[PDB]
Amino acid sequence: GFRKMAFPSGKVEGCMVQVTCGTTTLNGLWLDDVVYCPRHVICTSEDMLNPNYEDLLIRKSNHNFLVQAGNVQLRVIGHSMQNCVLKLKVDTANPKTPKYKFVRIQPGQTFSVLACYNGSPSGVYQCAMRPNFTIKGSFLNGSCGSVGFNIDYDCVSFCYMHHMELPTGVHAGTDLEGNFYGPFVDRQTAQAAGTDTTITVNVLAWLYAAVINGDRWFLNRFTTTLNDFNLVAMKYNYEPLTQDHVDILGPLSAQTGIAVLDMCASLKELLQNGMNGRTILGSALLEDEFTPFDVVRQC
Amino acid sequence: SGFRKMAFPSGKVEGCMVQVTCGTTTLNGLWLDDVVYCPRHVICTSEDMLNPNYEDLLIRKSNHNFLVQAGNVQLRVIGHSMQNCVLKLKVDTANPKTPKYKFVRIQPGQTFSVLACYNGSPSGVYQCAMRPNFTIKGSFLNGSCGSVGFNIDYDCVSFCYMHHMELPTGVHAGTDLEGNFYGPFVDRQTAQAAGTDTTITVNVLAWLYAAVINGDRWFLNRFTTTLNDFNLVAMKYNYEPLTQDHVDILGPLSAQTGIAVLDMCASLKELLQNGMNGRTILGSALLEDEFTPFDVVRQCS
Ligand SMILES: *[C@@H](O)[C@H](C[C@@H]1CCNC1=O)NC(=O)[C@H](CC(C)C)NC(=O)OCCSc1ccccc1
Repeated sequence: GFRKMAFPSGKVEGCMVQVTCGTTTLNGLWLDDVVYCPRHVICTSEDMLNPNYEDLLIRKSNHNFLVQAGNVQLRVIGHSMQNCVLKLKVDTANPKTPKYKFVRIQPGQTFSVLACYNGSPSGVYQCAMRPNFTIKGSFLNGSCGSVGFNIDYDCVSFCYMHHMELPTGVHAGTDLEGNFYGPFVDRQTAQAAGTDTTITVNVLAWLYAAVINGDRWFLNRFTTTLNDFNLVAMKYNYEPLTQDHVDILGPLSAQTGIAVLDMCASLKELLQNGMNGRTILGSALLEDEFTPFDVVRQC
Repeated sequence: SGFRKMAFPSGKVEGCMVQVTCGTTTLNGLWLDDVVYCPRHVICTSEDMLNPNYEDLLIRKSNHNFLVQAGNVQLRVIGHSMQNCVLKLKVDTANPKTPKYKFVRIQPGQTFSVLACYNGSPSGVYQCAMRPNFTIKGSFLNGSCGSVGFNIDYDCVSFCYMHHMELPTGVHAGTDLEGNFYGPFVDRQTAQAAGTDTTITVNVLAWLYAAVINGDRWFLNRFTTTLNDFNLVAMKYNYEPLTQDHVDILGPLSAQTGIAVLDMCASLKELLQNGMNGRTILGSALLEDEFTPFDVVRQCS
C-alpha cells in the first residue's frame, strides 16, 4: 500500500526533442520557442577532456544545431549559453508547453526523472537529491538532457537536467539555469563526490509509512531527546534532524499517534543494532528517498 | 544495486483517462476510439456491493444514467454493454489522443506500469509485478478503480490491467481489459484470500543474469540440472516452477552472457540449498524477483 511513485510524465514528454551537433546527440527540453540542453553537445571527442566552452560556442553557427521534434526539424534562429546549459531559439513555439517554472531543489527533496534517448521518452522514476548533491538514477549513453521535475497543480517545476555519470555509478547534473548540483564539472574526467549521508527526515517518514501499512516490529517503548538523537545520527553519517523536520513529520505523528522523538528512538536502535536480517516494507536497508510529503500524499 | 523500478512514460495513457459516475459513485475509465472501458461496479449502490446483481442493475440503466467526463467536459454516452467485469460505454466522440494500442492478458511474473488515477486525473505512475497468486502490490486509495496497467512497445500501448479491489492483506486485484479477473477473485465487497504467494523464479534468474552482466559472478558453478529436477527443488523453497516460456524469455540474457539457462538454474539451486553465506549479489543478500528479463535488458543496454 506504499510505493515509490513518479509524477505522471505526459506534460514533460511533449517537450522532449533531439539535439545534434556533429557526432554528438542528446536530448533537449522545448518550452515555448526555446530548447534547453546540456552545452557539451557542442563538444567532440578531443574536446570533452578539457573544453573551453565559450571558445567552442563562438565557432558555432545556428545551422550546425540539428533539432528534431519527432520527424520534424526545428530551425534554430539564435543560441546562447547560460552556465552549463545551451539555449537554442527556434522559429516554432511548442504548443504542448505546460505551465512551468524552473526551481533549484534542496538536498533531501525528491523529483521525478523522465529518462530519454534520442529525444524519445523511455522511462520515469523517482530520485532524491542526495546530501552530497548526486542522484542515484538510471542513465545510459545518450541520456543527457533528460530532466527531473515535480508537478504542483497544473504547474511543472523543472529542477534537474542530466549531464554525467560518476565512477561509482551515481549521477550528476544541473538545474535549468545550468548550475551544477554539487562540486562537479562538465568535463570527461573521473570525479568523486563528497561523503554521502543518509536523509534522516526521509527515513523517519518511511518508518511512519511502514507503521501505517502495519509493519511495526522495529518500534520501541524508549525515547530520546532531539540532540541525543542527532549525536547518534551524525556518528552513523545520517543528516541531523532539525525542529522544522520534526514539525514536517507532525501529520504523520498525528496520523499514527507516535511522537517524532519516539520514532527517532526506534531509528537510533536500528542504527546501533541493524535489522537482524529482518525487513521493513520489503527492504533489507533503511530507505531515505521518500519525503514526508511523498508519504502523506500517498496515505 | 544499480537498478531502479522504472515505469513507462505515462503520457499516452494519461490522454485516455476519464471519469465515469453513476449517482454518487465515481471511478476512472479508459477512453479509446469511441468506447470507454471501466469497472462494472460503478453501477453499484454502496448497499448493492455485498453481492451485487450486476445483470439486474444494468437492466435498469439507460445511456442517460452514465456521466462520463474528460476533465469537466461531458462525453455523451450512446450505447452501453457489459463484458465480464467491465462496462463498455459507446460515446459520441472518438478520443483524438487514442494511441496505437492492444489489450493483452499478462502472465504472473510479468511487470507493467500502473497509472494511479482519481476522478479521471492521474496522480502517479509506478511499476508493478503480477504475483504468482495473481495479486499486485499497488498503492491505491478509494476512487482508484479503473486505473490501468500497461506496457509500451515502441509506439504501441499494451493495456493489461484494470484495477477493481483490495484484499485484506493489503494487496490488490483486478482484471484485464476484457474484464476477466486475474486469479480467483470476484467483484463483490467480500473478504477474499489470495493463495500463498511464491517467488518469481524466472525473474530471480534474470536478476542473476543482470549480476553477471555487471561482473558479479561468484555464484556461477560448474554444474547443470534438468528443468524437472530444478522445478521439484524450487517448489520446496516456495519458488515458482519454470515453464518453457520462462526458459525462452531468458534466451536473450543467456545469449548475452553465454550462460545456459539450465546452468543458471543449477547456480540458483545451489544458492537455495546453501544460502548466500554472508555474501551479496548486486549489493544485497536478498534476491530480487520483480525485474523481468525484458526489464533487465531495458536498464542494462
Ligand atoms: C550524456 O551525454 C552522458 C550521460 C552518461 C553516459 C553514461 N551514463 C551517463 O549518465 N554524459 C557523459 O558521458 C559525460 C559527458 C561530459 C559531461 C562532457 N561524461 C561522463 O559522465 O563521463 C564519465 C565520467 S567517469 C570517468 C571518466 C574518465 C575516466 C574514468 C571514469
